[PDB]
Amino acid sequence: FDGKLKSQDTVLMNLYKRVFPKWTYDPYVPEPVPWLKS
Amino acid sequence: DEEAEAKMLEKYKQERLEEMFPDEVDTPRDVAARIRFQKYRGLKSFRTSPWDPKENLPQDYARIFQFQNFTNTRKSIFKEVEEKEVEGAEVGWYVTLHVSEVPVSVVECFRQGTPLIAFSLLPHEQKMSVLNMVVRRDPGNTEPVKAKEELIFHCGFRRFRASPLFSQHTAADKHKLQRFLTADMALVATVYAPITFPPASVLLFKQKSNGMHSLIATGHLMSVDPDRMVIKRVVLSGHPF
Amino acid sequence: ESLQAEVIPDPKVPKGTSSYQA
Amino acid sequence: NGKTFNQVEIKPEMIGHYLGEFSITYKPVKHSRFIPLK
Amino acid sequence: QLIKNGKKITAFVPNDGCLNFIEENDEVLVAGFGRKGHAVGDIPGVRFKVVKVANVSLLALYKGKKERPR
Amino acid sequence: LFAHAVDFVPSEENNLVGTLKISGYVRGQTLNVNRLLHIVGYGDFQMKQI
Repeated sequence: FDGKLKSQDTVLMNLYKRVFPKWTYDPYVPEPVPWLKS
Repeated sequence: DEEAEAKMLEKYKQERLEEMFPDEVDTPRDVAARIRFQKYRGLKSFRTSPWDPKENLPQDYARIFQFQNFTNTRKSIFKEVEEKEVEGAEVGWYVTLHVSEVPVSVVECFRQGTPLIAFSLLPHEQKMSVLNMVVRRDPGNTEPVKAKEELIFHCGFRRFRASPLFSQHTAADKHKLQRFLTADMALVATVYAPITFPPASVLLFKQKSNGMHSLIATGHLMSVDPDRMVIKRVVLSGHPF
Repeated sequence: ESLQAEVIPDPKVPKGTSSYQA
Repeated sequence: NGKTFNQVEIKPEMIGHYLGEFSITYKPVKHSRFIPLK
Repeated sequence: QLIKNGKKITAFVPNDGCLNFIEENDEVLVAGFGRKGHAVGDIPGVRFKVVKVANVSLLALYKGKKERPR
Repeated sequence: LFAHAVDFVPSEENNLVGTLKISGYVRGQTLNVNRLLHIVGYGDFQMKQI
């Protein structure tokens, strides 16, 4: 390291991944019931 | 019944876990770290470290279309629809459309009273690409939504079901992934979806169990590109004894 | 007239020796 | 040898020798110039 | 692009968060930045600030008091 | 366009699919056969005769 570290410290490691969305495309949407209070 | 409630409480606990510790992941006990984290890398900086967009594209990206320049394509199409008058039916004409191959189920919807509309697409709006769209949570709803569950999208005269992918809205080159849609700031949902030219309104609906649609997020379509990249971060831990 | 193509149309070691001394 | 157990078969030619020298405790060691262009 | 004279001006938005409420082809009400024609003491070239978008105010939009039509 | 009067002709009744005739006023721009037609609940199609 660049300097002295305290005994209570905890180092952490940095990793990176390039992620992608899925293909869950569906052109059909079911008809709603009329909206009301929850 | 109860297994959906247990999965929903697991969603709530994941919200508590991912918010205090941002992206911290424990070391796998049995699986070797070089195998589980094989397709991973580390960067010195988070804002200026370069990344190749063409690197490691899966088989799904071979099924969608690409634009050499989306800005020039949008300007070219919008110019020829305002200037050139194509020889067809003019505005105000009472015309009738003979459409080729539709199911009969379209007809019984009209006989029930549901309104039926249609609109002619622009060129290159039937093809598949990756949509980027900005959303903001409705204050009236409080149920959290996860990253990759099914949601109903109303995006520019079109309704479809797909699972989004939430990333932070930042002016940087690469955007950190957001697991849950936080209800204070704008996020970007990336969807494999047909091409829709901006500007177009975006509405998001969560299908309730009793057929109800609850409005979740609202916004507009940001851009149409797959070159936008989402980065998931992992924190490991070690003790300096 | 455009078509409905939303998808791309194109498809020598002894027996008792350990690995250390090997 | 400190790491693993070496299985040695005692031939009659190893009478005066010890047992430690048939399990070696160390491994052997095994160990592009500038030309100016301008 | 201003309506009554057709001139182009470059206007400032209060932060990057307030840009979420503006889309192209929107009607915005624009005021001056504050020094009667001279620019910002920080950023040159911009002389005007945006007050309202789609006939609702940016202060009420950013503070969650109102929602804008599109 | 908005559908004012809708009537159907089936190509095959067992196939449940046929030509649909929808009549309404053109609203936005010049409507042409060379682009697809999208019905909001049923996806993209092609017109053949106007």
